[PDB]
Amino acid sequence: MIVPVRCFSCGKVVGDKWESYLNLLQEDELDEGTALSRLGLKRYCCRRMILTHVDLIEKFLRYNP
Amino acid sequence: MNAPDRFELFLLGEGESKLKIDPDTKAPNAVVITFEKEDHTLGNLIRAELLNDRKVLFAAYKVEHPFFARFKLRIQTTEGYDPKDALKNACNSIINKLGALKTNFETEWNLQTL
Amino acid sequence: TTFTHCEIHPSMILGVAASIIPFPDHNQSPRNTYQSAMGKQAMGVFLTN
Amino acid sequence: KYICAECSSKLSLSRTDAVRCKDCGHRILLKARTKRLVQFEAR
Amino acid sequence: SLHKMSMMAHRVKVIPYSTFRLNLSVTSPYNADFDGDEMNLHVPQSEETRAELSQL
Amino acid sequence: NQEDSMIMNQSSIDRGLFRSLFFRSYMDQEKKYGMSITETFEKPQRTNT
Amino acid sequence: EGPQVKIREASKDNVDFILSNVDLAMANSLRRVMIAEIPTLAIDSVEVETNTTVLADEFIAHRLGLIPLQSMDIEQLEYSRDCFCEDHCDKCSVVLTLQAFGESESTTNVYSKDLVIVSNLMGRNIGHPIIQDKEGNGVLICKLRKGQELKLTCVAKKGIAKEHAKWGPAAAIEFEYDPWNKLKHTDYWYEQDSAKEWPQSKNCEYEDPPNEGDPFDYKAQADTFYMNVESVGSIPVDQVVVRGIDTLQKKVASILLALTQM
RNA sequence: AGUCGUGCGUCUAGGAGAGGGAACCCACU
Ligand SMILES: [Mg+2]
Ligand SMILES: [Zn+2]
Ligand SMILES: [Zn+2]
Ligand SMILES: [Zn+2]
Repeated sequence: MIVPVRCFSCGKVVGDKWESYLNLLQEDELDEGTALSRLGLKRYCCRRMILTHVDLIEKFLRYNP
Repeated sequence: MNAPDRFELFLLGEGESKLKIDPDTKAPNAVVITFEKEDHTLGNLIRAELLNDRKVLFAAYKVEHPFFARFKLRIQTTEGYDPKDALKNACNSIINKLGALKTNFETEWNLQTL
Repeated sequence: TTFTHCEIHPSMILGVAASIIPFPDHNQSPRNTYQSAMGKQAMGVFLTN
Repeated sequence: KYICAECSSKLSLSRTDAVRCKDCGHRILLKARTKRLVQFEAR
Repeated sequence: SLHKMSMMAHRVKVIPYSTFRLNLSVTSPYNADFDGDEMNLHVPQSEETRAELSQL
Repeated sequence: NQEDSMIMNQSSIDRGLFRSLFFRSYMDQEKKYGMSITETFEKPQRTNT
Repeated sequence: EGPQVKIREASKDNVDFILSNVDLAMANSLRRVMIAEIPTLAIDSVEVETNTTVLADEFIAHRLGLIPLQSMDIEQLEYSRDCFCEDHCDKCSVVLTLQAFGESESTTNVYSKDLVIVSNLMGRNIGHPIIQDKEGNGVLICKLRKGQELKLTCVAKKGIAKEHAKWGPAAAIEFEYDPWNKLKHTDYWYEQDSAKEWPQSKNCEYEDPPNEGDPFDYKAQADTFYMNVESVGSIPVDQVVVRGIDTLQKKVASILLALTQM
C-alpha cells in the first residue's frame, strides 16, 4: 500500500522521500538511479526498497469507500 | 502461536540470578560462569580481555542455543589466582578502555566544528 | 533459406507462471516446473477490491 | 448500529424490521465498528 | 515409512517455537530435507512402552 | 539453513518483512426447515436452550 | 591515551571515523551495543477510536511504530516496567494523538508532523517526531478519502532495538578493517587476478600498500577500524556512539556489581 | 491617490458445557 517506513535490511527511514522521489521522476524527468542518488540513498537496499515499491494505496482509494 | 517472549531475552526471569558461578572438574583452578540474558556482545569482549592477561590460561565463551539468551564462560588461571579476581580485573580494564574511548570521541567531536 | 514463417518471440511459448521465472533456460526444467506449480501458492495482492 | 454500503448512512434499525436501506434500494447493510476500546501494538 | 529407520526414539527437548527440531544427521535416515516436511511425534503412555522405545 | 533451509533476519521480520494479512469469511443462513419455522439471529440467554 | 578516535568526516546523521589501539572484540561489541543496546523512544501502543481507512488497524499501528521519535532526553525517561504506575503514566511514556479525514476531492495524506503530543513532557525535548525531508512533511503514514475518519492515540515507551527494530537509532553501521589483505583474514576469490577482480576499498588510501618483498607479518593484529555510523534521526550519530559506549560500560558495571554481590 | 460597497447568526443545559456422512476438486512431503 504505502512505502515502507524503514528499510527492511538496514532500517533507514525511506518513507519521507517517496513523495520527493515521485516529484523528481515527474517534475524533473530524472532517471531512477539519479533521483535515488539525489534523495541520498547509497546502499542498494534502500534503492531497491524505493524502486520496487508499488502504490496500491491509490488504487484502493479509487473505490468510493 | 508460542513464540518466545521477546522482552524475556534481556530481562531476568523470576527467581533467576544474573551470574551463576560453579567449579569445573575438567582442569584444576577452572570455573564456569553462566551469564543469563546476555548475548555475544559482552561474552566476546570479556573473553578477549581475559585472553590479553598473561596469568589467565584458558578463557572460552559458548552459546548453547540461539533460542535462549544465555552463555557460559569457562575460565582457568594459574595456581593461587582466583578466576573471579581475573574476571573483575578484566571488567575494570574494559570499563577504563571504554571511558578513555568515550573521552577521546568527545574531544574529537568538540574539536571538529561539524 | 525459405523460412516462410517466424516466431514473434520464442519466450512467448512459456505460460503465465513460467514467464514469471527469470531466465528459465538458465534453470533446469524440473525446477521451472516446480516454480510454476509453486507460484500459484504465493501470497500476494490478488485484486484491488 | 448499521450502515449502507453505498449511502454509508446510519440506520439504527431494530429486530423484526426490514434490512434494506431507507435511502436507496441496496440492502448490503454493513455494520459499523464496535464501540468497545481497541488497542494494537507495533510488535 | 519406506524403511525400518524411518521411525526412531528421540529425547524430548522443550523449545519455545512451533516447529519440531531434530539433529542434522537424522535427516538422512528420515530422507528429510526441511522443505516443508511434516513429521509425527508419538508419546509413550506406559513404563513398558518407554523402556521398549529406549532400549529397542 | 542446511537442507535448503533459510535464515531470516528477525529485525527485518519485525520491521515489515513478509508480513501478511489473512482474511477468512464465515457465512450463515436461516434456512427454513418447515413452513412457519425459521432460525433467529439472537444472543442465547441459556433459557430453554 | 588508550584508544583514540580520528573522525574522518561528520554530518547531521552520518559520521565516519577511525578507532586505533582497540581490540577487534571491543570494536565488535561497541557496534553491537550501538545497534541494539541504545535506549530509544518509539510508539509502542496504538488505541483506535474511529478508523475507517482502506488500511487495517494492525497495519497502521505497525507503520506508526516504525515512525522515529525524538529521544535526546531518553535517559531522563524511565521504562514503564520499572516505575510503579497503573498504565502509561507521563513519567514513563509519551502520548500523541492522530486525527484526520478526507474531503470532497482531495486525498488527505497523514505524515509524522500530524501527530500531536498530548502528555506533559515537563520541559523535555523527547517524543517529537523527526522531520528530515526538504518539504518537511515527514514520514507518510496513510491516505484518507472522503468520509474516511482516522482517530487514534499512540503511546511510546522507552526501549531498546533488541525488543523491536523500531527502537533502532542507527540504520547502517559500516565497520571495516585491514583494507589491504595484511592479516590474511580473507582469501580473495579470484579467477584471473585477485587484485584486478576485487577493487581497492576506499579506506585503502589511509594505509600503506603492502610490499611483496617483506614476508607475512604473523604478529600483526586487527587495528585501525574504520567505522561509519548513520543515524535514522532519533539521535545524532555523536550521541548515538556516546550512548552505545555508556550502555556497554553500564552493562560491564552491572556484571561487576553482580559478581561483588554474589 | 486618499475613499467604499459587500456578509454572519439568533434556547441550551449466576453458574456450566461436546460434536456429520458421502462424493468431487485443488494442493503439500
Ligand atoms: Mg522435501
Ligand atoms: Zn536500507
Ligand atoms: Zn443506501
Ligand atoms: Zn509509568
